[PDB]
Amino acid sequence: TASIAQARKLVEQLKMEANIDRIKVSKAAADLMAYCEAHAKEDPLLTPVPASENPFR
Amino acid sequence: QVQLQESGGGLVQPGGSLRLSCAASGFTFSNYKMNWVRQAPGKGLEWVSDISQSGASISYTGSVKGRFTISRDNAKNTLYLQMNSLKPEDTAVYYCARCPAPFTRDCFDVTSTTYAYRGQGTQVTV
Amino acid sequence: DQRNEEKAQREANKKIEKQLQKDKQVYRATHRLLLLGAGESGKSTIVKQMSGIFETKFQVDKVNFHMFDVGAQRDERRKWIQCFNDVTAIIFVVASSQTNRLQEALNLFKSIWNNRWLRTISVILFLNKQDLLAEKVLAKIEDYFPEFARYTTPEDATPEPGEDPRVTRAKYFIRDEFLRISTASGDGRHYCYPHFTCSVDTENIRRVFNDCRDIIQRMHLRQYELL
Amino acid sequence: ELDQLRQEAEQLKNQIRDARKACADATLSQITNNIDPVGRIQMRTRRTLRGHLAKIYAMHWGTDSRLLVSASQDGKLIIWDSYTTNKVHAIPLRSSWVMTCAYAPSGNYVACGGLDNICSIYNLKTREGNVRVSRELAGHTGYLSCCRFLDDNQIVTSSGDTTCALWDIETGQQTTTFTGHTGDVMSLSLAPDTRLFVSGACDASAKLWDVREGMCRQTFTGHESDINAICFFPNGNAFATGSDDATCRLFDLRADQELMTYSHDNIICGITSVSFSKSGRLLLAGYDDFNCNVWDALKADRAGVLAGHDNRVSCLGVTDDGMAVATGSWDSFLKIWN
Amino acid sequence: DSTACKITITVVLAVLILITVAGNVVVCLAVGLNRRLRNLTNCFIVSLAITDLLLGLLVLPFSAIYQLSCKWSFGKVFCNIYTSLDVMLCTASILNLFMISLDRYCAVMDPLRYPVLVTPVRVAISLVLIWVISITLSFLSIHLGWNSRNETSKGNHTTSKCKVQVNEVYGLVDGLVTFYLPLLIMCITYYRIFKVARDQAKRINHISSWKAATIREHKATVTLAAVMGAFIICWFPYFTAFVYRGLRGDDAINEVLEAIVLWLGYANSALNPILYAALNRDFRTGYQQLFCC
Ligand SMILES: CC(C)CCC[C@@H](C)[C@H]1CC[C@H]2[C@@H]3CC=C4C[C@@H](O)CC[C@]4(C)[C@H]3CC[C@]12C
Ligand SMILES: Cc1nc(N)sc1CCN
Repeated sequence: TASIAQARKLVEQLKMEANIDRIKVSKAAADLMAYCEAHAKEDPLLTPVPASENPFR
Repeated sequence: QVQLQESGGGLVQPGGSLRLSCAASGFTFSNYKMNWVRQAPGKGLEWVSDISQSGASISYTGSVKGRFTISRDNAKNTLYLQMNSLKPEDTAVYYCARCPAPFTRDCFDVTSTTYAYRGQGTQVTV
Repeated sequence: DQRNEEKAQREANKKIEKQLQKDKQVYRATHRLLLLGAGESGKSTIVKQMSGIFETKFQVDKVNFHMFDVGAQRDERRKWIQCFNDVTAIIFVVASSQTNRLQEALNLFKSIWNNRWLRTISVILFLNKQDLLAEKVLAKIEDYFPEFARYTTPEDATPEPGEDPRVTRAKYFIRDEFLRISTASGDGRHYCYPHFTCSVDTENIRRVFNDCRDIIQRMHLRQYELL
Repeated sequence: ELDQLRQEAEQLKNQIRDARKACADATLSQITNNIDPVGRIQMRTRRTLRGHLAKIYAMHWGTDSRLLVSASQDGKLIIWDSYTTNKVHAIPLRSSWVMTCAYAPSGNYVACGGLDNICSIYNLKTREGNVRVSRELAGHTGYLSCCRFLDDNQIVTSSGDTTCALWDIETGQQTTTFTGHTGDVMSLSLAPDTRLFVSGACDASAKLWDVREGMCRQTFTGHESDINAICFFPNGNAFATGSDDATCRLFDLRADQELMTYSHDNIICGITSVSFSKSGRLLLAGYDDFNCNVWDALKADRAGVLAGHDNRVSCLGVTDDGMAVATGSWDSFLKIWN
Repeated sequence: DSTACKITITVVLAVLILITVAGNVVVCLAVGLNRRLRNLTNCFIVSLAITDLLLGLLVLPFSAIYQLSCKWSFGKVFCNIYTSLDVMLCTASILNLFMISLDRYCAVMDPLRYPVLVTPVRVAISLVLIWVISITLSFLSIHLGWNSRNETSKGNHTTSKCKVQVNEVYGLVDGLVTFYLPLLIMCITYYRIFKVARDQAKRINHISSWKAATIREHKATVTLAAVMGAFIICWFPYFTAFVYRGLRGDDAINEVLEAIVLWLGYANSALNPILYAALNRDFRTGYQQLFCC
């Protein structure tokens, strides 16, 4: 009855995961885009850094 | 999500035919080499046959050669197995399995105990 | 004051480089071998005559060999085995003695042969427990390999003077079934070195030594366009 | 009872799929149509680090953005000072089959492991200058995979036995076991708040785990084959995962859905490593074609390519300050790109 | 037709010089651009390319002009330097070929010891010995008058002739040390390598039964012949004439033969970039990467 024992945990996991307060994907996309735009100036790999500030010049 | 579903089976007579079907969902079908693998009650899993990506290379086991026919339809997204001239030793649970890597010729973990890229199988009792 | 930190860092780097040079020579002086097969095959008997992973070290004519026996690893070996793309050879032990174990061994060999990260390594193939196949055939191949019904012993076979032909043709049928996979690909980058052996023997080390010699010699001859 | 449980599981899966469909009002590719592209991104190899004799399997940056630890199949860890290219430490290992390595956030300890199913923790702050094993963790039944320090006293490991573990380094005991994967667990990623982590497996799936409770909080799917690499978006609200499908996927934790797919018609090889830039706008992915492509997270367009390794690119890493990207390969060299 | 002959010979000499320089520069570029080739195994090939390159730049451009002009207008103090550079570079090239042959012998005969036998320090020692011998023969002997025949030589009226002087001892010692004994050793070495290669080819072709022979022995013999035929055809007649005239005297050899043998010796520097680098599949991979880059 091992498959029954494992299915008894699978059903419980699926029931637990069903109860998630999911949000709309547009809101998450807007949040990620807002984060990316806010910190864009702080990314040396997106905004090149002059040699006088680049330690790997 | 990768999910395979088998169809066919039931109680059959020795010397008859049976068509097993395998339907795929969640991936591109025409990129993976496909397998049919049986498991007898009281024994472990054993590999029966395979068909390649484009359907050119078809290989069998010697105990099933000349009595089984494995085919695939990439347009209709399905895998067929024709079982004519059966034997009473062929009562087993049949699985349609997918090799894990696309665009390759090697398949490692098809005939294993805990593999997640195949369906639940179907009972064929002679 | 940073000049002293730079000098100390340079000194530490120099010490590390000296130790690394010694380790590089030691590493380049050693040949690593992978041992596959941990089922009905008498792998442990071969190991005895020669924890995730076990290591065995031996020396033949002052040449150091380092053989790695797979320990507590699951049946899924697709990701694990990629760790062994730099060994000089893979030692594959198949018992020639209830499922179709020989077909499973052939499928595993075919998988290893055609893997992207393994299709440059030669395979030393040991066909073990020849005496159990000898006993069985003299008192089941045709029920798993029907083509064996039409197999005949070849012209370059070298059977023992006391060997029943019914054992010779079966052993050479199995060997040819492995060679039928080994010969279909590789473009000369790798070759199979089949051997027949009993569970207990003393020539296994010498045979592995000679197979490594042939593998490296063939690699060098390929490099110079002499082969 | 098995048939009833199977039917209940199918009903729950259908309910979850419907709940996920309910939130699919728009795509990221539609929202980001009004966002300017990053343009052409170019990088140059700034440093090349040599000294390993075999494949480099793992690499991890320090928290000071100057030290690196790398592990090779010679049986050695090397701790480098990236600003000078000098080696700071060389640690011989008990076994040469090392698949992972980790640098403590405090800089005091280094962890490693692999095919011996044992995670070894070395103390770098040694009074004698001799680096010694401070502990060995030996509770797994399969080859050890990515391991990450939670602090000086806790480490999270994953292995081929399908489980993950939270270990207390002080006693050498497992304090939590995370089960629920069916295949080998390939990579871990810790949240920036170190309260959650995400684990990808050879089930073509990933799980968001709660460190303190030991429960699986979320299951994400959508890949066709094994997941080889996973990382967190800088703010902790998303994952990026790579698989053997030659595709990468960005997932959102709150919507419980796949958010974006990064793929190309001419890429049919698998992905070995994934990382994000400091701002999260650039996604870097190493491929088996011996090359690493840079992607635009928001617009899913290829931005730049890092070329130079002559063998499979095993590891990729970005500094906490975001100044440089380090890449490792099977050719025994590390490269530090601008 | 003397002017047509002059123009054609000028073109031929320029083509030979260009081929030598281009080939050796290509080899050096292949090694420099793809650091995957930087190996102990490839150091002798790199050294051979550089030596030949120097011949393209330092010696051949003057040999061609002296043969065309028929007069050494450069001077006497330069004439001693030009003769020395030629001897040094030719000896270095020949001994580099000898060491490549020995390295391949070590690689093939005992593949399980090769990583130990050819440790880098021994390669450095071998190269230093090669250059010591070359410098001893080319500069020490020339400036000390060791190759001069006697004090009875009056010489030419002016400096117009600039040809290496050969005493009886120099011809027998230069021939044996630099060409003939290395030639014998190389012939024995490559004969043994040929035997091993053909045995391996026979085994590989015989193990296959239902599959047609995947390896051609004739092609292997052809590769070895191209490797040796080039060496012997290029260098044997020049040293034969050199040794003959050392004993009998310079008045015995004709000038056309003296020119033909000299340029046959020089031409070997235009084949080394092909025989050793173009036939090594690692360098063919490098020569796909080079254009790919
Ligand atoms: C690969 C080898 C064959 C290339 C070298 C070609 C050789 C044979 C060429 C290169 C320079 C040539 C010499 C150039 C100068 C002259 C002077 C002329 O009055 C007689 C022929 C002679 C002596 C030429 C014979 C052929 C020659 C020696
Ligand atoms: C006279 C002599 N002896 C050598 N070993 S080289 C050389 C000159 C070759 N043109």
